Amino acid sequence: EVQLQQSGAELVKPGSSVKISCKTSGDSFTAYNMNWVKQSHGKSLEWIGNINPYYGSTRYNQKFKGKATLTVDKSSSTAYIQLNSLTSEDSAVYYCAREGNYYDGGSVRYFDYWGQGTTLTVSSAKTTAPSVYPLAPVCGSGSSVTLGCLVKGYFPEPVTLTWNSGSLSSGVHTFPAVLQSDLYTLSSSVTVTSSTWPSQSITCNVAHPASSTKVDKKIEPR
Amino acid sequence: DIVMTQSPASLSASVGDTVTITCRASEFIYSSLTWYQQKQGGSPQLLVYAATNLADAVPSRFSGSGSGTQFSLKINRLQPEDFGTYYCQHFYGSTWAFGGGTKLEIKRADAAPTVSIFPPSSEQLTSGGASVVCFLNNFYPKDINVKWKIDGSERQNGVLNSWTDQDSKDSTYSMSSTLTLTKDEYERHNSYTCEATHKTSTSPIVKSFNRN
Amino acid sequence: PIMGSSVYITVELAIAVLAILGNVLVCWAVWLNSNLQNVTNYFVVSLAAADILVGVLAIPFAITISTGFCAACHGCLFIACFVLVLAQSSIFSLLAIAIDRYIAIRIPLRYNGLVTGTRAAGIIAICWVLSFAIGLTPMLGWNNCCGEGQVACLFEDVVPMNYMVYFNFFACVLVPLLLMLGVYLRIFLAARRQLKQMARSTLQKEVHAAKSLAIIAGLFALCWLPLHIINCFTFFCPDCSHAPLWLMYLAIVLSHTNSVVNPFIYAYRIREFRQTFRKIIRSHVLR
Ligand SMILES: CCn1c(=O)c2c(nc(/C=C/c3ccc(OC)c(OC)c3)n2C)n(CC)c1=O
Ligand SMILES: [Cl-]
Ligand SMILES: [K+]
Repeated sequence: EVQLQQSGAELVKPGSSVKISCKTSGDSFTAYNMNWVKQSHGKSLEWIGNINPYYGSTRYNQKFKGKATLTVDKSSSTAYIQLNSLTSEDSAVYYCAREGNYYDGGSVRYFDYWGQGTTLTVSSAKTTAPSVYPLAPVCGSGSSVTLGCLVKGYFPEPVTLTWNSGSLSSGVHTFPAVLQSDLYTLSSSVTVTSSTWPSQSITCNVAHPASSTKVDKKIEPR
Repeated sequence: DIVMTQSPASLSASVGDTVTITCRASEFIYSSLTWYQQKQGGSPQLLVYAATNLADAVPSRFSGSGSGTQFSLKINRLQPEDFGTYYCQHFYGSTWAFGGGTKLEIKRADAAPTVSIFPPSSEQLTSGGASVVCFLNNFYPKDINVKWKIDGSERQNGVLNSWTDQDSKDSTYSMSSTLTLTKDEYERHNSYTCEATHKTSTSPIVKSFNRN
Repeated sequence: PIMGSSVYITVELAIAVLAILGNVLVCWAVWLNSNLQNVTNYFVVSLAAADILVGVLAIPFAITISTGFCAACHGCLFIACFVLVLAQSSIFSLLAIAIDRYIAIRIPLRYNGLVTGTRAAGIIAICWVLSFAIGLTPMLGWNNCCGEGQVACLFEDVVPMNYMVYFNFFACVLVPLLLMLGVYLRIFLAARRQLKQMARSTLQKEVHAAKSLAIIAGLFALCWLPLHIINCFTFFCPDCSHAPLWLMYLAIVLSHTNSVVNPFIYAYRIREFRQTFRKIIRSHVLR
């Protein structure tokens, strides 16, 4: 079992470049081709290219010719990929994967072992802290009442949004970040029996580790 | 470059029932096609290679089949673990591609959404922003559509949406819609309404407020 | 002799045409399907390439030689001796496969570094040259020399028997054939041991394929051995009744048979070929 260990998440300006690592181990690195694969938009999977680590010869997909550059350091058993003129279209997860190969009359070919993958995030946005707005229901019958939190305009991801310091857990839906312009927005809802509120305090706890900030807004009746 | 066509994009199913997924090649690729499984936040796992060959440690309930242009993966007896996204990929010639993929999901009884509307925080008004928010929670199936309305007049402009995946507890979905206008402009109109159309209810479920 | 002669003359041309069609279909399948363009298979072509020319040339040659036609000795030997150069470039290919399969399965991790396109092509070219050297050395001067400038051509009279047994059989056929055996035996027995305790699935699959290419080698020997073993008795034992002409004709043909089976085995055993054979018959002949 080949063991593929990639480099960690990158965050780079448009126009910049970036070189992701893949350290192979506990097998012949030079015995088989090391491929790269881009998972974009959470589902789409493209083939970027591969390198024969022995000869250091490369075959690229046309799409990624003139973006991706497959290098290899043989001593360390490490495959690289460098991405140039980075634009926001480049922001995706990139995987190194080893291409098994044998003869049954034809050349059989399969990606058997994959790296943990690597997050590239390209933005010209500056590290920015969230405005945290409380959402209380309209002034003026439900058996259970629903309250909200809006985390508007932060960079980069992620945040951590918990209710009453994590203690309130049931009834909570916390939604994926969506880009608002070049910054991010996120929302969370929580439902509880009618008599729990405004009877008992309920607070929205948001941590933005990128700006070392922390904000607690108590949902108060309008 | 050869195009793969995977179908269905989505499919829902209960534990212990049989399912099949299709992969069409835009050219004859003989038996040169691999299937992979991806669970939430994991890498692809090789599932089947050489069209019909089980990778080691893949359960025997999995099996692929086909040749030339049409290949299907059949999962015999669904287990909790089998839910996830599945991809096909060709390995014919010098330049390869994947399928769109197939999100296998849990099937459960239709549920109508719990729609909840929120006016803009005084906090936000204070800072010259106005965001009105609508939570559509605990609904099946995932297909839903949301109109915003100001004084009855529809607004398409500056509305941002977000989606959860199947709740681990009740296998339902949820959705958030945030209408954002300049505070100045929020002040002009006085009625804000969130109009959600789902399968469970023939007329759209409506929620609204007035600035009183 | 109008009847007995005739069954031969047909069974030969029957085989001659099978060999052209069966092995053109191999050579086509490789030209077509990328999955087939691999080192192991360039040698399976060099083999098809040869078994083709048995049908086009060697069998016609074997039939005009059959009669005892008149020719000058040197322009005669070529007809007699052209089957020999093809037999040779068969064994070179059959062996090149067996070693390709040794490397791939015994030393998987170095196969990439070791075996390549360019090298295979060169090996093939070299062998064809030797094949010509070895095939028609009797043309070179190790030969046995109606009309006053001509000679009645019968194989056993213009080609010397000591060349046939020592330099063709012992040296150039029996040796490569044996050490072919040595090579496959090591692959299969190594794998038997290696499978029992331990990619397990992958070894089985690349082995299964070898057993297929090994069976080819198997049949080559079965097809040629009878005839060679006769050439031994005919020579080493001159105090023996020379093998009769019906048994002679049998093993002459039995040999020609080998140029036909190769494609049928590829079809009956190896999916990637069967599928490419099917698709050619479906798309190009049936349409
Ligand atoms: C190289 C492999 N090989 C052979 O080794 C070979 C042979 N034909 C004969 C023999 C032909 C032959 C022998 C005795 C005869 O009459 C006494 C005879 O007359 C028809 C032909 N031999 C030994 N042929 C056919 C071209 C052959 O290919
Ligand atoms: Cl060894
Ligand atoms: K495997």
